[PDB]
Amino acid sequence: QIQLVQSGPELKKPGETVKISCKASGYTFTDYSIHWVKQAPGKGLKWMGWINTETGEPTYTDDFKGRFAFSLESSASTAFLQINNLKNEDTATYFCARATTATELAYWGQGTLVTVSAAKTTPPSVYPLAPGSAAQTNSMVTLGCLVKGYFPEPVTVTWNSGSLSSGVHTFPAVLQSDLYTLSSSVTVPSSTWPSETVTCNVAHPASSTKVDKKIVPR
Amino acid sequence: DVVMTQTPLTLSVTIGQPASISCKSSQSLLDSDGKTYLNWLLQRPGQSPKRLIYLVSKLDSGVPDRFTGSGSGTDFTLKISRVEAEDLGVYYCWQGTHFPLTFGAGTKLELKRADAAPTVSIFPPSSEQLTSGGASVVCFLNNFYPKDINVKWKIDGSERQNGVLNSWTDQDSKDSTYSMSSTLTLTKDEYERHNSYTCEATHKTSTSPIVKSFNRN
Repeated sequence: QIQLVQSGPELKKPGETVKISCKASGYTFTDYSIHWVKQAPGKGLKWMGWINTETGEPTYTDDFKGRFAFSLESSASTAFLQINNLKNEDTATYFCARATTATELAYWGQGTLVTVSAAKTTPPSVYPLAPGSAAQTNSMVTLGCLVKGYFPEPVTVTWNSGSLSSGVHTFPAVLQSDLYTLSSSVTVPSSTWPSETVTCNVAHPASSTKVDKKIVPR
Repeated sequence: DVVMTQTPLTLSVTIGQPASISCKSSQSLLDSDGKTYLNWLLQRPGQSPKRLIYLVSKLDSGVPDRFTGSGSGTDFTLKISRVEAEDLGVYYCWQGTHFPLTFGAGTKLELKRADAAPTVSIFPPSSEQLTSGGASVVCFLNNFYPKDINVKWKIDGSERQNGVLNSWTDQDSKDSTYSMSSTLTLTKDEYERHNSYTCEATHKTSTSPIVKSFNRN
């Protein structure tokens, strides 16, 4: 019933501006403050400040002075966060939250991911990872695919069109440059490969590409 | 600012068993108005934070009563009477007594299981990559427990690398293990200036590292 609904994800270039929204419902908007919280990818939570929804007065922690602006459209029960002169380190999920008399951060929006990057849409290179034909083997063998140099996220990696999943590890993407790289491993019985084909399937929706790489001894 | 210290950083728990995590402040959170503004949030993987506890011990409506908050002044504790799968995630405590509002660093709940040594695999650059003038050497360190691990790259016996890209999985939903990928990326030209490429995994399961190598050939 009490809800805060935030606008969708934004991709911006360094030096640009972004404005994100937080629409409230289920209560009287102007009765409770709205707080903003930043979470950098894989990091913790950091309070940015708040806006008084009666007076409209925003207050920022010193970490968020300068380039950050909280605002309201009270007739639409909406709070906004604008970030000016975007920097790489502004890449983060931003949450809005509403106060209660008992706690400043009582009800939370779902977050809005803001990505700051100068990268252009780039499809991945997909490279096979295989043992040599005459390598010593055991009960299981480990194969893989290197998914290198793409933007934006996400890619989707699958093995044998999803038929192999119990032995799969697909690693989270990491920035190698302004581009992402990830890798995926699959372990299967040695009695299974190379006797049957094993193929990694790498979809990158943003570039309209889907690459299949059959794994052959290498 | 008020420093919120959460311990431990990572708590291993067992489904159906109790758990306890500590949050201590650098100064008393007892407000001059009589209230103690100490709060707990849970953030589940891929999710936004959710309020669990406010005013030290008050449960938010709908929050499972397997959660109990306690403490006073500077020392607080969140207890789970019986851990369930849904409880896994990062817990944050935060204080609203002293502006600015500050958070603890979070404590992560993970599942206890038996120790397991990594299974280590090394892969030379593929012919396809070499054709493009690049050379990535990939090392998988798979299905180990507990989560802490160290990888080292050596080239011709010397601690050294170039572009190393490391990635770690979250706890595996199937076997409760962890895995790591480490990629060393050189130009083909540089790759060809050296012979021996080695990935060394150090893990609490052995005093001796797991060493995987190949000689370019």
